[PDB]
Amino acid sequence: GIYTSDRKFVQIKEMVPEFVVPDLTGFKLKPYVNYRAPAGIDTPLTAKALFQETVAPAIEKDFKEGTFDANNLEKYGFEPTQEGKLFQLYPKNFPR
Amino acid sequence: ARNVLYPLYQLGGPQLRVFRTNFFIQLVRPGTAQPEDTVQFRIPMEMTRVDLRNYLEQIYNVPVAAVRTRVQHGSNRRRDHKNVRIKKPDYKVAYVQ
Amino acid sequence: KYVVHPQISALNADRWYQSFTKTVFVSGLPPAPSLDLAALRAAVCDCILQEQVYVRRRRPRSLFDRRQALASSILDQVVRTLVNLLAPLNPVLSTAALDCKRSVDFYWLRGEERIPAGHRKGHIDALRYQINDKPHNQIRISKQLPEFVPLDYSIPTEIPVMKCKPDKLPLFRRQYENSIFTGSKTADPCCYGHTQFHLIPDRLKRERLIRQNQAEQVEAVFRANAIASLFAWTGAQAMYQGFWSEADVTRPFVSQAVITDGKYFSFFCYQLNTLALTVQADQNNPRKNLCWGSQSQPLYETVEDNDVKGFDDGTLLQIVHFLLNKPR
Amino acid sequence: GLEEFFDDPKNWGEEKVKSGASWTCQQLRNKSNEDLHKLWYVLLKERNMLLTLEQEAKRQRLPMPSPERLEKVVDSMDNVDKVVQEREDALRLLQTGQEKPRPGAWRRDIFGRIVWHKFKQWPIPWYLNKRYNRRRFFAMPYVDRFIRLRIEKHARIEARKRSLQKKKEKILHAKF
Amino acid sequence: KFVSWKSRTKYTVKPVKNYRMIDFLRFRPEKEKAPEPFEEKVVVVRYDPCRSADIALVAGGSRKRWIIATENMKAGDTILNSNHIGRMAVAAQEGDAHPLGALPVGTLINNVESEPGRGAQYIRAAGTCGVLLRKVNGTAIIQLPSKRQMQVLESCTATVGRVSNVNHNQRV
Amino acid sequence: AYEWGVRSTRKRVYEIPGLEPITYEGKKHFVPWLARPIFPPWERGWNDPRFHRAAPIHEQTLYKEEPCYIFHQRCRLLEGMKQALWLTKTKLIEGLPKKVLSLVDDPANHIENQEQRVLDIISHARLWHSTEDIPKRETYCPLIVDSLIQLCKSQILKHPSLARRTSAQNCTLATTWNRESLLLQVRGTSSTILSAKDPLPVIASREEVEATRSHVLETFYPISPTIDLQECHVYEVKDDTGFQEGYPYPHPHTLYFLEKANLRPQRFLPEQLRAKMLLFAFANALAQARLLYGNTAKVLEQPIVVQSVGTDGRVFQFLVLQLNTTDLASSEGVKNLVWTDSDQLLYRHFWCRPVIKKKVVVEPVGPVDFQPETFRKFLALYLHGVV
RNA sequence: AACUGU
RNA sequence: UCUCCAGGCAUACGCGUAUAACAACUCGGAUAACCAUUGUUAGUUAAUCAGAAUAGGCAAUAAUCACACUAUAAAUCACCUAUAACUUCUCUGUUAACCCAACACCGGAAUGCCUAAAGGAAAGAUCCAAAAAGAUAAAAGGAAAAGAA
RNA sequence: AACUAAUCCUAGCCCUAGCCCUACAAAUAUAAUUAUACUAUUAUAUAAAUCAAAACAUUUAUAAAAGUAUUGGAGA
Repeated sequence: GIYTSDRKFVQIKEMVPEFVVPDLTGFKLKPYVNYRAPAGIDTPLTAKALFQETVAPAIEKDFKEGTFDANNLEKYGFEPTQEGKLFQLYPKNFPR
Repeated sequence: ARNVLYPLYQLGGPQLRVFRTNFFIQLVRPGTAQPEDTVQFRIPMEMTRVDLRNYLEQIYNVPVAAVRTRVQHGSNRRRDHKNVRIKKPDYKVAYVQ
Repeated sequence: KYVVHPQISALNADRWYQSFTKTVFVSGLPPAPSLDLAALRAAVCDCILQEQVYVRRRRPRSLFDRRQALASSILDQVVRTLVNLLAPLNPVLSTAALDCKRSVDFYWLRGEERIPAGHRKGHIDALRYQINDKPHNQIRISKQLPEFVPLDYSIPTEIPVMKCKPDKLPLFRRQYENSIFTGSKTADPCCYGHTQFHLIPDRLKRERLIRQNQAEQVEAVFRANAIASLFAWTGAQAMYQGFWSEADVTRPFVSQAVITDGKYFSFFCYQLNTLALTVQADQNNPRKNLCWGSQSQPLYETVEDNDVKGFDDGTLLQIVHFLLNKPR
Repeated sequence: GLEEFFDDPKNWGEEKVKSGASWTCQQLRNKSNEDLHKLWYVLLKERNMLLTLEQEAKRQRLPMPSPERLEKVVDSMDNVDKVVQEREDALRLLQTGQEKPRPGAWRRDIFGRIVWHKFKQWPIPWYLNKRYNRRRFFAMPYVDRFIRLRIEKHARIEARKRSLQKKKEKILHAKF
Repeated sequence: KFVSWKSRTKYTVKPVKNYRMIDFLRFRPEKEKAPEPFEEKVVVVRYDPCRSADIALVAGGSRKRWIIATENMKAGDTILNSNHIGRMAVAAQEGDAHPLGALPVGTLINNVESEPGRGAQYIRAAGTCGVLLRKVNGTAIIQLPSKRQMQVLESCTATVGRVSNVNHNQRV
Repeated sequence: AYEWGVRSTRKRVYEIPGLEPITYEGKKHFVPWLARPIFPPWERGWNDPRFHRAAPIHEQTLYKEEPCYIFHQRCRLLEGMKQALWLTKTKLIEGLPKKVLSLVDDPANHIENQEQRVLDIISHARLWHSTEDIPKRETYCPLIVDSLIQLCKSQILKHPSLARRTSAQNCTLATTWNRESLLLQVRGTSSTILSAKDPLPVIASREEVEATRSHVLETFYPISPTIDLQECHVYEVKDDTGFQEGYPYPHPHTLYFLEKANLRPQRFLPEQLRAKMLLFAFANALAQARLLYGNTAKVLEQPIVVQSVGTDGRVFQFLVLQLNTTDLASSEGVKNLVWTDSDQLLYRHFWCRPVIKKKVVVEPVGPVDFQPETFRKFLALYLHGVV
């Protein structure tokens, strides 16, 4: 909320966090995992991997077809600005 | 969410939503004698009583009637071998009816 | 001493107040001249229209008190006109004194507590309570109202008993002057009372309470204010007669009060039987205080154009019945 | 629900509660974004219940059954956060190229040191914010003496560690 | 922690936390008037804590302003303030503000200004009176309380009469 | 003139052509070694009241070249009564109307134990009402008037016709009229206005109204009639009677005014209070005429009678005003008739606590020099128009 | 002068 | 329960867990009992108690039961005219036998209410030394009462 | 054969050599470390003296030629 003149508190609904609680019904993941289940080797995701998995297939198909141009970088997923998205990657505009 | 920056809100901004909550709370046996509906909780210092009501009502679907909260000062009398005062972490006790 | 608020949002405050006051609250009304009932409806209907649609006044700057301010204006206008119309039928109204937003104070002792710590640890001290109330309107008369039931009347119901301390329920103690006041000084000839009018704040109104999920507390708010206000007002009247803890009242003291949320109206009747609430003075006391209350009822539905719709005569009849009552 | 804050009534009084291994980072990466969000709450709910039980155990002065459960949950929650952060980090670089989520730059403090300054959100620009301009991002002339001391102190640090190493070497010679 | 206390934006006759704002430029055209001779009424002769002489409240039209009181100033008296330079001798009522050209030689004056528009700065003490030693065309000679004779333009404003407490200069 | 205010507190690279000097704008903070940038206007994207500044008066659409002079409660006329008469184009008759005096002469009008009840009311209004030993005028002055009204309010038993009138709170009265080409506005609010379903009886006959043409408004040259008024250039032409049109009681019976300021310097003088009553009472009367007869300028065939009572809780002022003409543009012609009763003292002094000197009660706890006649005049006005 | 363990 | 004493209670300021329960008997209290000590656990709950928009227009007349009545040390924003905003209850303080004086120092320590209903204990035991100090008492006398200058 | 005590070897350092250097979150100069507006934002003149001249005054250091020519209350 905001404390205005005259020492009066006025709560602001937007500034009050709202807890978005997901539905756990039908979700098969629990706090612990089987010792029977083999552990997976850690492979941290990187921009190279993310681009290859998502963006590369479209360009590869388009490049062979020849329907590729510099103007249409946004077509393959580039965002000219982060404005308009509720969650902006930079500057960060959302809490954890 | 604690120990994080919340997005600054200006007129026309979205409602603040915390999709993942860092607030951790623990139910404690009341030291004093309280009404049975009243429940004591230890919560992070940055959480508001409204957040607890939303937290319980949303995450745990617990209906809340009234809330009273207090901040307990941690004792700093204790000192270590080096004569440096040791401070007990301050905690907030919430009485939830 | 504990500071008591006649209008409070505490859960189940009605039961706690009864324990502090030794009052039994029986549901309903206490056991028991034509005036053109239609004419009163038109007169009251006009009064509501006057303030809401006809009077011209500077708009409040806050913009939040507008709803509260309107309710006060209509209630004051209705009360003043009703007294004149009902005065010929009941001469008491002619000699009665009407008080507007004046303070009623009462100080009483019930129970005791043991100091848990400090230089006075272990010493026994009485539990102190103070009620300060400012009824929207109240009528004071120079003659006691007729009793609704003989003194020493006994019922199987028992006053609530509170297991926990008063502090556990939100309540704070402060040290200041103790005051017992009837709404006017002892010099005032009108040392008795006819009726009280109470207006609930917006925070405790039905709309906000339902939003707050405390829908059931609407009746509790009515009960707590009625019991606290009437007991303090009645207790102060008895003290004006010289009756105190060691000299209990010889005659029952009775009074009535109406509590309204701005649309709904409730009627409460209180009879004061005991002034001995201290452990020593209440050590051997079989008498108890009895309160009778009624559920809140709408007086009218809506204001359209220059004609009010949905006015309920039944609530007005109770006011007419209450106003026509006089001592025998 | 209130029951979720407490362990299974059957498990109450047991020496331990059987639990498996914590979620590994690789497994969480395989899980979807929606799945990751749900799992965070599931781990959080278990963590809160264990915390509630542990606090009661401390009050009762009694041992906590299977304390490793809390450690496993915390590790899983930490693994979840980084996996989600990795996806957020990768996308941020792709669309913007900024290596940090929060705007920042390298600035010189009044002590002459070069430190990364994290930018703050303001409703007015810096030039219209006198208080922000009041904040000092420049080094005073007297810091020149401090800068020389820092270079000398760094040289002194190398000497001290070598002296410290020499004393440790005495142990090797003395013992053998 | 020192802030100047002489920071009152609006001239007022009410004592100021008290200090009463005095006006030493006698002929200041008040509201709803042209720069022509105007008259004022002495409402009350009050006491000024910050000055030896007593201040008399002079009010005319829609403006009320404190001024220094002359020897014979009393409550209810009428005080004239004229900018016109009289061709002949102008009727002189003690306390009135007139150009040195209007007054005749020998008339006691006070609250004189060395330069036109400067404002009264001398003969402001109790019992101080300036004598008009000589008068020629647009120049006049006024003897200040220091006994220094100064020549000033007739445009300068001079108030007739001596200052209150006529025997202040004779104090022993 | 002495100068007030300590003197201590009294107040290249760019020129090179074809290039722009470097500035610390990129740094986002001031540094002495870089040039000061010139900043273009900043856009917040939303309106902040805390930093918003009101637009100038002249730019307002309602701005009008002609000056509108507005009279309000705080306004204090320099000339007092004389200015008010000139502005309201009214003729003054000393004493209250003969009819009003006769109202209380009726034995039925007189209250039983009126003096005793008034004395008790004065004691109650001053001492018994509140728990404070010595209540202030800010508290008892509103109460005493209400208590006296309450005593009169009980008379509805004797006169059922009194049920045809009711009193409203915080009503606002306003009118605009021109006098000798001068635009005049009166704004009044607060207090209580008593309204009846029927107009108050006219006090002066048509022949007397015509005779007012001989009367000439007194002038106070060179002081302008607009002195002490608030000159307004942004204003709206409005007429207000204190109620919305269609009010069941369109006729105002009495207009009250309360001066409850505890301190005498904070209390307007009796002359100024009556002057405020005249303009405020005149505006309400003018509003009724304009609504009934429109905005046309003419002598009113049926005069409108309005009454006003002003008291500070100790001094009571009674005013009765009759509006005879709406052609106020000219200063000569038919004039309104006003009856004024001033300096009616209910009591010279009141002691809220006993004055004891040498164990002797010099002054009792009661009104000093109580005058019941003041209430009778107050009672006469209230009963006027019914009995 | 009285007064008194001065 | 008895004997006796008679500044107590709130807030400010300061202090910062000395608070409370349990367990210990080493250290701390200038001895014990008991804790103020040692260890562990608990604690102080507030929509009411407390802390944390702009531009114009315009002001003569103290208080003292404020009336009379005087006086001198000279003693109080409002309200009008426009502009701007448009549905609010979170945060923080809350314990104590406590502070400033190196100390559990016969010292210092603001305000409000009240004067015992609140708040307390001069006696570690025994002996009755001398000498010394304090208090009470004086046969006869009165410098070996409170009166005068 | 006694109590109090005593016994120990590295904790580390010192001098040269070598070497320039370029080693979480959250909050912060506002009242530093107070998540957003207030309030604009800023060091430093010969170094002197002490000291030596037994005080004190000009004055008083901070590869060989050579402590030579010179300078100096021709004195330290």
